[PDB]
Amino acid sequence: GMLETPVTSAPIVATYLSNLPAYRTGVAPVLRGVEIGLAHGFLLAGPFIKLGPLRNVPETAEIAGSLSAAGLVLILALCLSIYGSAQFQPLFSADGWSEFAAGFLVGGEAGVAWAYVC
Amino acid sequence: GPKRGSLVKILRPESYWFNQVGKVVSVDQSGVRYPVVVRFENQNYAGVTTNNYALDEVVAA
Amino acid sequence: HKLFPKFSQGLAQDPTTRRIWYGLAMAHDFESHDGMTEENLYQKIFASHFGQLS
Amino acid sequence: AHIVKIYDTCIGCTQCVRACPLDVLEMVPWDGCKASQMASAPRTEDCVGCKRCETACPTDFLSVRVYLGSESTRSMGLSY
Amino acid sequence: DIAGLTPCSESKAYAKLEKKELKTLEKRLKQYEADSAPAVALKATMERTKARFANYAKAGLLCGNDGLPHLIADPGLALKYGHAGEVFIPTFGFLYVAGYIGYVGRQYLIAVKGEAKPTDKEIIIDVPLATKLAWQGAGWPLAAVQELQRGTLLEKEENITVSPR
Amino acid sequence: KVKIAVDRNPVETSFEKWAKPGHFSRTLSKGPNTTTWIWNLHADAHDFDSHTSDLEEISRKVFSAHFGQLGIIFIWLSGMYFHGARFSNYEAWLSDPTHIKPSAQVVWPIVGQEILNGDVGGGFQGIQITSGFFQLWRASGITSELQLYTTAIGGLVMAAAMFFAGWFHYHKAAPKLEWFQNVESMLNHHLGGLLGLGSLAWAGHQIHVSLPVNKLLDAGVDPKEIPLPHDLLLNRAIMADLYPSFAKGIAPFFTLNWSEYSDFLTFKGGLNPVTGGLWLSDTAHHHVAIAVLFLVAGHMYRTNWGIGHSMKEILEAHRGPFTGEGHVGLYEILTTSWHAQLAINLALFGSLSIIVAHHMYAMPPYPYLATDYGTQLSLFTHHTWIGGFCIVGAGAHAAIFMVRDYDPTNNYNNLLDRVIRHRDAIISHLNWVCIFLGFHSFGLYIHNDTMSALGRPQDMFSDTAIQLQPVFAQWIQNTHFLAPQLTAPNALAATSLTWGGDLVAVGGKVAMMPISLGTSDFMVHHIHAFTIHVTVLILLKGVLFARSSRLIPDKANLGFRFPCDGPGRGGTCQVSAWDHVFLGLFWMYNSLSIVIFHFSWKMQSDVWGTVTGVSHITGGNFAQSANTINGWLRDFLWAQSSQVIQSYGSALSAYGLIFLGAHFVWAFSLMFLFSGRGYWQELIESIVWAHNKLKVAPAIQPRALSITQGRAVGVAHYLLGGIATTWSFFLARIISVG
Amino acid sequence: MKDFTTYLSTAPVIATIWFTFTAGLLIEINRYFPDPLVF
Amino acid sequence: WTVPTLNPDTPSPIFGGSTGGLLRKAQTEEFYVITWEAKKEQIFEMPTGGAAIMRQGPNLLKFGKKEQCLALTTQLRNKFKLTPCFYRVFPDGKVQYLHPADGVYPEKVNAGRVGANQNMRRIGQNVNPIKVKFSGRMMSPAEI
Ligand code: CLA
Ligand code: CLA
Ligand code: CLA
Ligand code: CLA
Ligand code: CLA
Ligand code: CLA
Ligand code: CLA
Repeated sequence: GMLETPVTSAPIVATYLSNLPAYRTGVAPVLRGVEIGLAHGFLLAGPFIKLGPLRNVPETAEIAGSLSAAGLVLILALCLSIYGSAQFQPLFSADGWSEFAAGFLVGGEAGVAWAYVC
Repeated sequence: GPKRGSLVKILRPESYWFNQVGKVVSVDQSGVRYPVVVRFENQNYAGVTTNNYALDEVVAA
Repeated sequence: HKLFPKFSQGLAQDPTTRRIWYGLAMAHDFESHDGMTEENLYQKIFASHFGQLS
Repeated sequence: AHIVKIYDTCIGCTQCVRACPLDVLEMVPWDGCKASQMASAPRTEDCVGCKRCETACPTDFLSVRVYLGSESTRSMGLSY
Repeated sequence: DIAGLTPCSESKAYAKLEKKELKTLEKRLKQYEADSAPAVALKATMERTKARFANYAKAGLLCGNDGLPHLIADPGLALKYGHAGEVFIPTFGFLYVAGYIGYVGRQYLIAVKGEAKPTDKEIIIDVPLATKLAWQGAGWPLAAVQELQRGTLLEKEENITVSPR
Repeated sequence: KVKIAVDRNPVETSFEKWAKPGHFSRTLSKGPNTTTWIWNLHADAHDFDSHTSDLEEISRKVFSAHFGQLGIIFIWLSGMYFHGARFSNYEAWLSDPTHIKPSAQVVWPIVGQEILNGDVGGGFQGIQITSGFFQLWRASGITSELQLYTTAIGGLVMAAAMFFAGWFHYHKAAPKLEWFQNVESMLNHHLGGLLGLGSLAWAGHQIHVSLPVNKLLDAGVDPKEIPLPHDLLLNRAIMADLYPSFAKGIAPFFTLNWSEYSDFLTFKGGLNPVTGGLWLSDTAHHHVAIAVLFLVAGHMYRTNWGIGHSMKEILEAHRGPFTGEGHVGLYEILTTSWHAQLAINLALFGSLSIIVAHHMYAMPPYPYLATDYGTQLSLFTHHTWIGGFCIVGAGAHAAIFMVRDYDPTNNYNNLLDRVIRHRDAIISHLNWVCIFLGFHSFGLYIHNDTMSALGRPQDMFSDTAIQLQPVFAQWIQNTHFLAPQLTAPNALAATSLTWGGDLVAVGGKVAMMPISLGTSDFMVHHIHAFTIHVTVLILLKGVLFARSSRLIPDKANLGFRFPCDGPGRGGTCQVSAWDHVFLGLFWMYNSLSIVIFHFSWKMQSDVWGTVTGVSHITGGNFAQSANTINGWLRDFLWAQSSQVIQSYGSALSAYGLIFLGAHFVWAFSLMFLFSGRGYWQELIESIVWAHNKLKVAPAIQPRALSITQGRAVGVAHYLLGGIATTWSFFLARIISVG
Repeated sequence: MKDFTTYLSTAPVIATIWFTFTAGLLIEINRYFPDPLVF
Repeated sequence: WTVPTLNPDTPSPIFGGSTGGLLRKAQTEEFYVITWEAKKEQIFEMPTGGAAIMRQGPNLLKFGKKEQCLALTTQLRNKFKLTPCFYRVFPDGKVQYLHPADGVYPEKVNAGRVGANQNMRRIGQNVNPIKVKFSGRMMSPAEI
């Protein structure tokens, strides 16, 4: 048997996990990728701006932080692509994971560009 | 081969007690391949003091 | 199973991360590869020597 | 799979069999020793190579030998 | 003299080192009473320091550029320049006492192997037999060369050997 | 029914079994055949569980063993008092505490070791001691060497009584098992009689002897001129001259007019300004309160009358919905397993020793202690080490319980069972939090090292660049400092100077000043948290997986201490809980070494020093230097190692010798830790051949040490080397700059 | 008393007594003949 | 003796659920199922950690690796005098009986077992590694 905990077997936890975009089972992998990218690039743009090496120079801290965030999103999309090329030889397929990685690239760059346009 | 209680000398080369002296317990008279039971006053690395040997692995010396 | 390492199917049938390290470590031990003869041994050693010189 | 071999110095004391944590060895009829028993290793695909059998064998030298070979999921003792 | 080394009684850094150690001891001495036990202990220390430097200058030791005694380990050069007391007489004294210890241990081992409990006489020492062999061990070089010349010092090839050989 | 139960004459007193080594073990009583036997004889000598299955006989053995330990400690105390009376400068020190260094060991004048007898003052020559006995003796009111001599004789007599008690309660009248199992009665008697009557009688001695003698010593009168303590008991008029409360006698005690005892039962706080120690009146009130508290606490458990609680009933009453049967079965576990008790008692005893270290540095309880910087460093460091060792021991004996005494058919859906049943979750979360702590704590140091090396100091984690202030600790500090005004109205000052406030100095030296916490203090505290969490990870993993794991499902049958289960399944070296204690020992060394380094550098930088402003021993470099590893390497180790490395030709030369010797022993351990016994056995084979050739092969067969003994020898020489190294460094440093 | 002498004949007690004798002998020699380096 | 069959509808021991149970190996590769019949209700020790109550009658547990079933078999056989048998189950549903594969436990001789992996010589009668160089793989001299 498996151990029972509120954390693994709560109904609010089950509804929250079923509502997060990695679980909906019937939405497109491109759409999952662009939503996950719009979340993660928008959160990742922050600490590069606030703590990076150009953080104390005006008008260029936000540019350098968003540019480094876009570079890290590109590295993450390359990581997703090589993970799919290794793992699969609708989300859990070769074509579906390539769609998901391209969607993550597009959504992450859009999230960084919207975190700048601020 | 040798009788009970007599001293032999071991010539099995991978034995712990090779080139040393033990004491015969018994020799089995069946078609067993290693009938000569020899006891040794010192133990091997496994803590065993007794081993079976063949007729051409013991010399009554 | 997997392709790496090509010189040892005993390592290529390893389902663990031990396969990557032992493929890295047994790569230049040509006397213990699959299907290795003696002429092939000396010839691959000769090519490796040229590689060292380059 | 690990290479497990039984040699004719076996005295059929069954110590290796009752020491293996994997049920790899078993005792077969034989005529070479007074016990009329010999060990045998018919299931070496499940052998992990712990060498409890070798620790349990009384003969000098060993009558059971474990040669560590190519690893599988069963020989690495993985539960995952 | 030997190797460009001056004798210590001729060396100047030796006298400088003696004067420096006396200076440190008297700087420590000058902050006490006269009949007090620290002053008595420091005057005994200064007496031993002067006696030690006088004895090393008397023994004919060779000092270097640092004023420190150097030893000569060559039998012919030592016996030629009067330095056998520093390496040569100590090495024969050591070999006498080290062969003493080894020969008494070997005789105790041979004496206790001839019983029904050699390990028991190895764990619980037979004190009368050990003192008997310890007093009889004074003729160990003569006894050792006699056991050498009889062929009983050495075991034959009934020793334990590996599979290789 | 609680009563005395004893068997008469169980074991005859005879020298027979002294003459039979290994009599206690059926295996080892056969005699020696290989050398392994000897080691086994000493390793299993005190493992009484492996001797007999009878809990009664085991309990008796541990009881008399404890008596033996107490006798040894009494011999030790007797020795310290005797050397303090006969071979010391204690009286001279009493006459001038600020300019005479405490010394109570002298060496004989042979082979030049006489130089170790240095100029400690008082017309004496010896080794300066750092145990703090002189300050303890002055605080107790001792003034002459005669009293110390009488204390030495008393402690020796008590040691003879303890060894007689051991022999008596093992061989003549040995308690029964149901006597040992009266834990309710044992708690009542130990909480009342031991702690309660202990602190009551000590408060008695303080109020009646310590306070007047130390009041006169602080007044300045010559110790020989101070009235002897028995005169203080006899003539209450002198007690009324110093503290007029004593004129009224014990009438305010019984009439409950306790406010009139405010002369000697105070609540001043802080330190005695002319003496640098806590007020003995505060200490007397403290011990009276402690006494009354413990005597109240010792009447809780039911014994031979209806009143009183029941341990099993309190345990079985606390059950909730989340934990199921709750604390059911724990009483049965803690009244039948010595190892479980030893685990609990070791954990709390170690933790208590660490609390002793911190509270004794922060609130110096003895006079002329805070300015004896060597004594302070020594005491803190010592008790911290003792603490850490006892914690590791707690983990060890917890695991030993888990393997030998754990029995789930009396322990079925229980707190212990659920812990065992979600151990994977526990260890995985502890694993993650250890990696998190490691990354961010150590990563700040590596980050700072990189930025400092790259010429970019403005990007570091420091007080002038990116600040990481310990806001919570600063707030607690400020609250503690402001407490006497609002939340503790009867307190004249704060409990410790380190909270904030002024500065107490004695003889030109700083006794204690306010300690400030900044980015460097933040970083070292999170380093401490990291190392402690890792040590807990190793030990707790050891105890939770002692019985089984996915790798070794039947690990319990292999015992507590075993090398492995062979090279199969990938390799199972160090799977035993014993091996987890072995690794926890190394990690404990790591943690406590960084702790004592923190203490040493912080005190020398921000606290200690001379008063002219205060000139600190290392000028206050901590706040800017303790953010990089290079800073610790250069400003702490390298800089402060000068004294130890140039100690030759003086009285501190022994610290240089033990510095080198300790480095050597530490390195010598690496051969055992890094190697394995197969190689050594084969080497011994060749050597055995050489001995056979000359007829000198021993009958007891030379064997390489076991795998586990190699690990044990390794970790023991490792600890001895490292700890002794830091010992020599610390003592030479603080004695030369103190 | 026989068993007490057997216990005194055991190995660590004899090692202790013998090393005490040897160390004391060297100590006595270094006291009465202070600091010897040669001869 | 005939080879028995696995009943998947066998009641399991009373157990609150550990974190040391099955993983994705049970879903992808294989898992093993142990079966015994008890005489009375009695608490045993689970090999994955914890305590469990066996029922009175047929019992059924499932484990990840083989040594877990051997450890529970050794416990139930030396402590409770029971006779368990454990099988091998695949995600296809293929069921492979073993232990005792002959029906008689392997610690005693049974007529009909064929001896496997038996070198009919001593260990000192093996060849040198020069004699087995340049085969199709790494070989030990004891393989021939
Ligand atoms: C003439 C030069 C020469 C040649 C042609 C060979 C050839 C061989 N050696 Mg030999 N040997 C040599 C010199 C040579 N060796 C030297 C100089 C040493 C001492 C170091 C050895 C010690 C040695 C051992 C112990 C063994 C061999 C083995 C072998 C065989 C397999 C090599 C292999 O597969 O490993 C692949 C190589 C690696 C996996 C290298 C790993 C990297 C090493 C550990 C260094 C890592 C440091 C790293 C680079 C530093 C980075 C710093 C960072 C900050 C940048 C092959 C026959 C093996 C063998 O015969 O097996 C039966 C074997 O066990 N050699
Ligand atoms: C451990 C090796 C060793 C070495 C390197 C030396 C070195 C020396 N020996 Mg010494 N010697 C030794 C051991 C050694 N000795 C031993 C064990 C004995 C006792 C048998 C001697 C007995 C001895 C005597 C009597 C003399 C020397 C002398 C010398 C010096 C010059 C001879 C030479 O160069 O021969 C190289 C050394 C060896 C090959 C080792 C064997 C030594 C043989 C046995 C004796 C050699 C003596 C030599 C023939 C005398 C040369 C006279 C010289 C003026 C040319 C030279 C410093 C001579 C000297 O005093 O020079 C100032 C000298 O008169 N040695
Ligand atoms: C002095 C008279 C005396 C005599 C003749 C005996 C005789 C015996 N005792 Mg008893 N007993 C005594 C007093 C005595 N005891 C005392 C004073 C105590 C309290 C400690 C005990 C408590 C006691 C216990 C708990 C047990 C015995 C047992 C025994 C029996 C076997 C023990 C043995 O042979 O080991 C002889 C032991 C030694 C020679 C070692 C002495 C250890 C001391 C404490 C060492 C302290 C040294 C100290 C650490 C310094 C080290 C410094 C450094 C080098 C490390 C034997 C009949 C055992 C028994 O009956 O088992 C069935 C048993 O379990 N005794
Ligand atoms: C109120 C009475 C009383 C006092 C003061 C103590 C004190 C102690 N007991 Mg406890 N004990 C008691 C009642 C008491 N016990 C009762 C009623 C039981 C049965 C339920 C026990 C069962 C018990 C066990 C099983 C053990 C102890 C141990 C201890 C010692 C712990 C070591 C320590 O840190 O002390 C600090 C040290 C001192 C304060 C030294 C002074 C000690 C002297 C002897 C005064 C203690 C009073 C004593 C009980 C009077 C004995 C008189 C005797 C002649 C009849 C400590 C001396 C442990 C021990 O170490 O055994 C040796 C131990 O293993 N006790
Ligand atoms: C806990 C330990 C302790 C002890 C031993 C003492 C002891 C003492 N205090 Mg106290 N004191 C204490 C704690 C203690 N104090 C604390 C905690 C406080 C703070 C509240 C005080 C505050 C205090 C004050 C203010 C005073 C004392 C005083 C005294 C003395 C007389 C008290 C008295 O009349 O007792 C009552 C009498 C007895 C208990 C009699 C003892 C029983 C006898 C000896 C029995 C003999 C029987 C036997 C059969 C006969 C002998 C036969 C033989 C010759 C053959 C006495 C020395 C007084 C004093 O003198 O100050 C200097 C005093 O004024 N104390
Ligand atoms: C420098 C010496 C050293 C270091 C760095 C480590 C490191 C570690 N030990 Mg080890 N340990 C050591 C000595 C050391 N140990 C020794 C001598 C022993 C023998 C007794 C052990 C025995 C031991 C045990 C028993 C355990 C550990 C564990 C750990 C890990 C703790 C988890 C953690 O903090 O992650 C954080 C990582 C670090 C603190 C390492 C530094 C990382 C740097 C600062 C940043 C890395 C980024 C990097 C620069 C990027 C590289 C890019 C490049 C490749 C291109 C950690 C990896 C424990 C474990 O794994 O459980 C969690 C554990 O239980 N060790
Ligand atoms: C290991 C701890 C650690 C930490 C905290 C830092 C921190 C920093 N480094 Mg340093 N560094 C480190 C180790 C560390 N470093 C090591 C070991 C090295 C040597 C390799 C360096 C070498 C180095 C260089 C050369 C530089 C830095 C710089 C910096 C700064 C900028 C970094 C940045 O912009 O990243 C971007 C930020 C992120 C990637 C954030 C990711 C982590 C997020 C915040 C975790 C959040 C988890 C969240 C709480 C979970 C919520 C879950 C929930 C929502 C469900 C920053 C202060 C730069 C600087 O100049 O600083 C002034 C810089 O140039 N570092």
